[PDB]
Amino acid sequence: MQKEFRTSAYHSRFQTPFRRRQEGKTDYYQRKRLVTQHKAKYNSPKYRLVVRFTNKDIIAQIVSAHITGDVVFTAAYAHELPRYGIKYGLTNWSAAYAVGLLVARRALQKLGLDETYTGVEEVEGEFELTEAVEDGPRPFKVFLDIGLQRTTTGARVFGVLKGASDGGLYVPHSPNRFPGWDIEAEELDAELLRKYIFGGHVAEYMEELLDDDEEKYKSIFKNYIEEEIESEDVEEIYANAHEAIRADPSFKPTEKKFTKEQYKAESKKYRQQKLTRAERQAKVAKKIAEFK
Amino acid sequence: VNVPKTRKTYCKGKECRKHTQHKVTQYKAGKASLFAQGKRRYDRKQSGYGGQTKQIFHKKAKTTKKVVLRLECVVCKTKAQLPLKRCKHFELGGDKKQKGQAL
Amino acid sequence: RKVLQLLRLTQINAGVFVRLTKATSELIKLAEPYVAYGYPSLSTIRQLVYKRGFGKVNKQRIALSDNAIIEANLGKFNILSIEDLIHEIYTVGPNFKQVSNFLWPFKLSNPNGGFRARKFQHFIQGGDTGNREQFINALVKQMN
Amino acid sequence: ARRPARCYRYCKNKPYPKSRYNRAVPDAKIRIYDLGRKKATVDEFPLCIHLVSNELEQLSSEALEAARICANKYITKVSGRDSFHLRVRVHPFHVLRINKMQGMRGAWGKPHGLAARVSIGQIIMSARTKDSNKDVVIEGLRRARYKFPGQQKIIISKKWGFTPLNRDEYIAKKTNGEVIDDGAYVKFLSRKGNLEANLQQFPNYQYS
Amino acid sequence: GKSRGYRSGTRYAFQRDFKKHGAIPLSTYLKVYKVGDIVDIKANGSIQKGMPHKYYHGKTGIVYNVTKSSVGVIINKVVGNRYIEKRVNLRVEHVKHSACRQEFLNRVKSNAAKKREAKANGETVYLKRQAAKPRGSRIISTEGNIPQTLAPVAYETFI
RNA sequence: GGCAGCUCUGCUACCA
RNA sequence: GGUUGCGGCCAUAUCUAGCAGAAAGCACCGUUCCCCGUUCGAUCAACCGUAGUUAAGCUGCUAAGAGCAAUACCGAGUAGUGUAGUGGGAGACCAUACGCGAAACUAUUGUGCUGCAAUCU
RNA sequence: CCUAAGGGGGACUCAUGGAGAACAGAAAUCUCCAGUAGAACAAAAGGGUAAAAGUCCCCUUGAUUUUGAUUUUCAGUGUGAAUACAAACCAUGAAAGUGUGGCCUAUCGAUCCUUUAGUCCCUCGGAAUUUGAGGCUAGAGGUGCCAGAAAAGUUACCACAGGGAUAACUGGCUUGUGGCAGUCAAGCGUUCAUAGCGACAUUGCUUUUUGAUUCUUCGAUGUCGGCUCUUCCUAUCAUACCGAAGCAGAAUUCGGUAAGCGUUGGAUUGUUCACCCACUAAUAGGGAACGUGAGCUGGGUUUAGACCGUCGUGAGACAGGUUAGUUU
RNA sequence: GGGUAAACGGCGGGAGUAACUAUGACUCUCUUAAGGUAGCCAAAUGCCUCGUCAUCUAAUUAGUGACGCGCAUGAAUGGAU
RNA sequence: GAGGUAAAGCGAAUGAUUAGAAGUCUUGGGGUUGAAAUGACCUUAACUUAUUCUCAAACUUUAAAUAUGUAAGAAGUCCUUGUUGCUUAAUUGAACGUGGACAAUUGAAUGAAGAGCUUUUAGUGGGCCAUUUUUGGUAAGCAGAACUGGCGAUGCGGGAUGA
Ligand SMILES: [Mg+2]
Ligand SMILES: [Mg+2]
Ligand SMILES: [Mg+2]
Ligand SMILES: [Mg+2]
Ligand SMILES: [Mg+2]
Ligand SMILES: [Mg+2]
Ligand SMILES: [Mg+2]
Ligand SMILES: [Mg+2]
Ligand SMILES: [Mg+2]
Ligand SMILES: [Mg+2]
Ligand SMILES: [Mg+2]
Ligand SMILES: [Mg+2]
Ligand SMILES: [Mg+2]
Ligand SMILES: [Mg+2]
Ligand SMILES: [Mg+2]
Ligand SMILES: [Mg+2]
Ligand SMILES: [Mg+2]
Ligand SMILES: [Mg+2]
Ligand SMILES: [Mg+2]
Ligand SMILES: [Mg+2]
Ligand SMILES: [Mg+2]
Ligand SMILES: [Mg+2]
Ligand SMILES: [Mg+2]
Ligand SMILES: [Mg+2]
Ligand SMILES: [Mg+2]
Ligand SMILES: [Mg+2]
Ligand SMILES: [Mg+2]
Ligand SMILES: [Mg+2]
Ligand SMILES: [Mg+2]
Ligand SMILES: [Mg+2]
Ligand SMILES: [Mg+2]
Ligand SMILES: [Mg+2]
Ligand SMILES: [Mg+2]
Ligand SMILES: [Mg+2]
Ligand SMILES: [Mg+2]
Ligand SMILES: [Mg+2]
Ligand SMILES: [Mg+2]
Ligand SMILES: [Mg+2]
Ligand SMILES: [Mg+2]
Ligand SMILES: [Mg+2]
Ligand SMILES: [Mg+2]
Ligand SMILES: [Mg+2]
Ligand SMILES: [Mg+2]
Ligand SMILES: [Mg+2]
Ligand SMILES: [Mg+2]
Ligand SMILES: [Mg+2]
Ligand SMILES: [Mg+2]
Ligand SMILES: [Mg+2]
Ligand SMILES: [Mg+2]
Ligand SMILES: [Mg+2]
Ligand SMILES: [Mg+2]
Ligand SMILES: [Mg+2]
Ligand SMILES: [Mg+2]
Ligand SMILES: [Mg+2]
Ligand SMILES: [Mg+2]
Ligand SMILES: [Mg+2]
Ligand SMILES: [Mg+2]
Ligand SMILES: [Mg+2]
Ligand SMILES: [Mg+2]
Ligand SMILES: [Mg+2]
Ligand SMILES: [Mg+2]
Ligand SMILES: [Mg+2]
Ligand SMILES: [Mg+2]
Ligand SMILES: [Mg+2]
Ligand SMILES: [Mg+2]
Ligand SMILES: [Mg+2]
Ligand SMILES: [Mg+2]
Ligand SMILES: [Mg+2]
Ligand SMILES: [Mg+2]
Ligand SMILES: [Zn+2]
Repeated sequence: MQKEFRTSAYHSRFQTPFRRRQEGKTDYYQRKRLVTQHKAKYNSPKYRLVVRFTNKDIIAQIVSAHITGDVVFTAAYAHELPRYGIKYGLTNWSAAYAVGLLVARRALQKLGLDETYTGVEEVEGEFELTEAVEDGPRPFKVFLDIGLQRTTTGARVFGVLKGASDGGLYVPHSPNRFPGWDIEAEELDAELLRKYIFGGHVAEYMEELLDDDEEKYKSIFKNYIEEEIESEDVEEIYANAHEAIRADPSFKPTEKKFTKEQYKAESKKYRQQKLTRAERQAKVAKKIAEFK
Repeated sequence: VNVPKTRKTYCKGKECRKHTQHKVTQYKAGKASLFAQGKRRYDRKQSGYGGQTKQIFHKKAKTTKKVVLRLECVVCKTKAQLPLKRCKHFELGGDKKQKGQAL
Repeated sequence: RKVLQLLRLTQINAGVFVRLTKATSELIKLAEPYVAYGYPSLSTIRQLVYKRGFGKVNKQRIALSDNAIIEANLGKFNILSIEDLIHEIYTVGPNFKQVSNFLWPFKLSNPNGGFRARKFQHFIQGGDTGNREQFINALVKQMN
Repeated sequence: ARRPARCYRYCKNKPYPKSRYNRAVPDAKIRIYDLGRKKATVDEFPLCIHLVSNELEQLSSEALEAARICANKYITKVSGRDSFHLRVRVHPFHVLRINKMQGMRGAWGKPHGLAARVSIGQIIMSARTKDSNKDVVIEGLRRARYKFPGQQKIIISKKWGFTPLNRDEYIAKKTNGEVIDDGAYVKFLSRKGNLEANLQQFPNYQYS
Repeated sequence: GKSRGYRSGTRYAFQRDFKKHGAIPLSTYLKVYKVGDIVDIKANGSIQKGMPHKYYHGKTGIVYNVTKSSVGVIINKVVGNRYIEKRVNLRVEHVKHSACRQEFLNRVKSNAAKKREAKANGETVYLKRQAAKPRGSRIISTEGNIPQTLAPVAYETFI
């Protein structure tokens, strides 16, 4: 009764979007605004703080864009945190802060701006931008790229923002998206932000749940229970880690149990291979014959 | 055309040199003085015999006028002038549009 | 018109030597409805240079009546004789440009015996223009 | 009313069709383009005869109608209405203009009629029939030629009916099961696409 | 009534390519233009700011100014009996490096490399380009290739 | 554009 | 080689219908104290990685698949066209000479490649 | 036209179709699926746009200030419009960024004068104060014939400089239209296409119609018709000789060679044309500068007098009627 | 605000309707300052138009007598004699 | 590099358009079933599917020929390192440089009564014609454009005669 829609003319004239737009991964509007550089700053690149959250990981990368593809400057992942003393909640807001601090310190180590631009060594939750030192190199400027992730006051991407800013990177930002921002009274409650930086919300959930629903507390906070970690010693886990993160921010790759060639040989066994032209021609001939 | 009765634009006054709050008013042309030199000259030329000595415009074509906004700074009382495009209807501080309603 | 000027063919019955490349062939294709050309033999070149050979000396048309005239203008190109010049034209030599530009454009007469009944159509179609390729020698014998 | 056709014989103007830009255009005199037994199958009428244009020219819709009527009348009178399928192969889509219906000021004309712009070698009328009915159909077209201006040739086609295949390639594709009926026309087998659907639609396909 | 507006007659010139509408690929924004670069001008219809006039669509010129999002290009336009230097401000979406530079700049390098080696070998090399010359003599073998005789074919009708 | 009466009629005025 | 994050070119990458997927990753998945957003914790926010699953996403493979891409003793040196003649023809138009030269069609082949970083039976 | 329909940010996806849900139905609202845009974007049309440029929400005034450069039209003058920056000051956003009105291509205006804003500065010249006036910089009030006078008719009482750059004759090109002639052959013709005709189509000729054009003539080629007279054409009305018939005779019709020879008298009308009466063998059609005014005539048209009707306030108009009007 | 036309001047349209038809005495409807009265007429005023009828002639776009929805007759812009 | 005209295309988008065939009517009627069941049947007309004939100055995926922009060096290329208040996280760049190297094949052809520059002033500002492209018109020794060449402004041989 109605016209069939998926005609050959519909497919012929269809203009497929960009490959990474059809995957639903790149916002090219925002990417154009982020990447494009002042044409009179000829080959000087703009550096992006790419912050991406998976279900299990926090990925923070410092990226500059080029014609052949983006180039990573440094990268810090959340699964590196166990090396620094944070083993659970690798996607906290506080894990986001730790990852931001780690990537900031690692980048500054790579550049050589460690002793200059230390950052906020005593985290009190106050809004602050890395100010340049007179008669010295300017701080490493980095712009936050939150991708498709929505901008909400209290979001975890701004945890990486605050960590990287406190780590010594100059990242332009405002404090009205941090947890503890009063929108009615336009000031930042730095006490609540400091609470969030050192896992205060998680510790308060542990304390509040333990005396109300112990069975749910046993399932949600299992790892803490078998690690004998109570609420009162949650903060130190982050507070020490920060210090440890500042002590040795260098990247240590995981020692690989197998070589590249062994990985490739193992994976190649489970990969179907395209039929040769002769194989599918023989298949067609057989299907014709069995049709008589 | 509807223009709000207040506006924050740059103030050229030496005291301000910045965006301050302004009051918007429609400019109204002043009364032609009898002692303006061009008026004094015209009256002398018109006196005596000879008839009409200067030309009188007749072939009107415009049906509108350019509205001029008088912006007075609330801080230093310095005025500024802004011409708008040709509009047949102009109100100052009318009722703002309400989108999402029925007839 | 510009192409004929760049070939130094600015009058009727004016002749010039051109070294065939892609550039000069594409030049000659534009002037084809107005010229007759072909492949000249050695004796035709010799007769042209001997009877109607003139040199460009200080922008003046000077008869090639003595080898000193040729030497004074082409000795830096190793041309010392009228036969050196003829050889340099015939076997297109490394200094063909200078030797052929030194030669003032040949001013031929009308053919003794006339043209065909109608000149201004291609030689293939029974006219006179275009490439006739070995019959340029008979035409030059008529006109030189 | 109508000027002599000599006033509109040549393709002097660009094509001027009906569009959103000229709307008050009359209708063409020809409305029927298929005559005779238009529902006959392809195998019934193997012989095709064309009336071919030897002119770059304009033919009015009136001339198309007159020639169509003449050919149809003659062939149905001599051989019967179901012995042929006549098709007119040119549609009048070009609008002629008339000026008088001052002087040369504002002289853009009004729609006056319709004409088909035909080229050299363009087929004007096609008639599929049986072989034994050749001399009749030819004589049907030879009369229709009188209604047209310019030169037209009556050409006996090398092909089977209105198909694009020669009378020998059609027989080869027919005995090989590559041709099926589609009413008055046929569908040919394709070696591309879904193999199962291709096999189902052409059961008698002797694959090689 | 004649109409001679700014974008008159640009119906097809300023159209996007078929199945190429929409967002600009970002290599356009990553290219670097320096004063003295030769650039082609081709208006992109989807960016209306910094758009060239239709005269400069398809023209090639020299970059003389570099700004935040644009380059200044020098064009020579014929106005009567001379050329006039035109200075057009173009956003980089309407600009592309001319590919004639990269070919000639390579011939400069190749000439320099060939010249230095010839000096090392104490010989000479000729660097001037040459037009295609008439081909030399050659011998055509007929083993397996005996000449086949063709004739003009008779006239047939194929309808 | 001024007056004045009943959104407006009448009178008076006219250098871009 | 697989996978993820960020990409370049932007269908050889898309679309339809099936099938398979070790390891890790990704994903679905669980919860509502907290920041936050909703008619609706569905989306968005946060928390746990704990209770579960490769079912879907994703990836690969299959199809005389649709589309797309490339190629060519495919069509076709055809259509068109620059230049020429005191060529033909009443004309409409056409042929010839020196050059340039398609599109459709037909057939065949293919069905993402790749940069940086991290990670993995 | 728009305080948003300008600016920034965010979220969402449109037209439409299919399958479902009380009243509810082709159209109310809800749900899912499909949906390359088939929607929308103030207004013409074209281009442009899909995690947007579209829809909705939040905040705003960059539709701000200073003065240069550039593009289009172009003389590379002005005006309009637009572009990229510099120096400020701001809006928005987490930010990169974006914003100097409207997604782009139209939407507008000199000198003189007036008025307002700014600087509160310069001048009023014998020296001052305060009013007043005049300057400097930027807007506005307007010229639409839009590079921009201040402007109603009539002349049939007319004038001048010119114009064949230009109309009212002939002539020339053309031949739509007018006229005339073919080809085909569906039908008519008791039957029967073609004795005589002949639709739908189609090819021509002519310059005896009227147009189209504006080449010649405006230091003038005397513009209607008739009378008079000569000649020419043939597409032949009569007369000579013939062929054909739906030719018995008589009459008539179709056709050929044929322009040798003729083709009239009147009523009405200025008429060309027309229309009657009548005779006749017949009362054919045309051309010759629409033959022919130093051949005539002068009824018409078309100077100046005058009347009427309609029109106009009027002077006056009428291609409407009427009467009188120097023919070298 | 009033008067004044022997001041300048002006003086209407659309449908239905009578024991055949035609016409419309009559009625309805829009509307003006008033809606052309008495008269007169294809008249020096009527386009259509060489109006129609009669007479005059053999024959009359002429003449005369009638008729009158009169393009556009009409009363001291004087009407009819 | 740019282009969207000629051509081509329409079982490719838009618009126009001829003919059947096979399906669905459940969201078309007539008739015949039905005692009444909207639940079949014959029909036309609708749509749907795969086809079919023909088209577009103000349609288009494709797409010429001719014409058109730029480049083919010494004011170039390479090496090293000077200046700045611009720019960079920077010791990064941007622009302009010092010093050194590459010599007539110094970087395609052909030509060049030489190149460059300035001042000042005349006449003109009715045009017309031919080939080809082209618009209006039935057409015109008609009206209007494009490119070139001519006449005007030009005689001479030919077209008898003729811008
Ligand atoms: Mg965003
Ligand atoms: Mg006085
Ligand atoms: Mg006076
Ligand atoms: Mg006085
Ligand atoms: Mg002799
Ligand atoms: Mg001769
Ligand atoms: Mg035309
Ligand atoms: Mg006129
Ligand atoms: Mg294009
Ligand atoms: Mg804009
Ligand atoms: Mg807005
Ligand atoms: Mg908008
Ligand atoms: Mg947005
Ligand atoms: Mg300018
Ligand atoms: Mg300008
Ligand atoms: Mg303008
Ligand atoms: Mg900012
Ligand atoms: Mg700005
Ligand atoms: Mg003043
Ligand atoms: Mg003084
Ligand atoms: Mg004084
Ligand atoms: Mg003004
Ligand atoms: Mg004015
Ligand atoms: Mg003017
Ligand atoms: Mg003007
Ligand atoms: Mg006067
Ligand atoms: Mg008059
Ligand atoms: Mg003239
Ligand atoms: Mg005629
Ligand atoms: Mg005629
Ligand atoms: Mg006729
Ligand atoms: Mg019969
Ligand atoms: Mg004339
Ligand atoms: Mg005259
Ligand atoms: Mg005379
Ligand atoms: Mg005279
Ligand atoms: Mg005769
Ligand atoms: Mg006879
Ligand atoms: Mg005689
Ligand atoms: Mg008389
Ligand atoms: Mg005549
Ligand atoms: Mg006469
Ligand atoms: Mg005379
Ligand atoms: Mg006389
Ligand atoms: Mg008279
Ligand atoms: Mg008179
Ligand atoms: Mg009056
Ligand atoms: Mg008298
Ligand atoms: Mg009366
Ligand atoms: Mg009367
Ligand atoms: Mg009378
Ligand atoms: Mg009488
Ligand atoms: Mg009478
Ligand atoms: Mg009477
Ligand atoms: Mg009256
Ligand atoms: Mg009275
Ligand atoms: Mg009267
Ligand atoms: Mg096109
Ligand atoms: Mg075009
Ligand atoms: Mg075409
Ligand atoms: Mg095509
Ligand atoms: Mg189509
Ligand atoms: Mg002068
Ligand atoms: Mg002048
Ligand atoms: Mg002229
Ligand atoms: Mg002259
Ligand atoms: Mg000459
Ligand atoms: Mg002569
Ligand atoms: Mg002759
Ligand atoms: Zn102020």
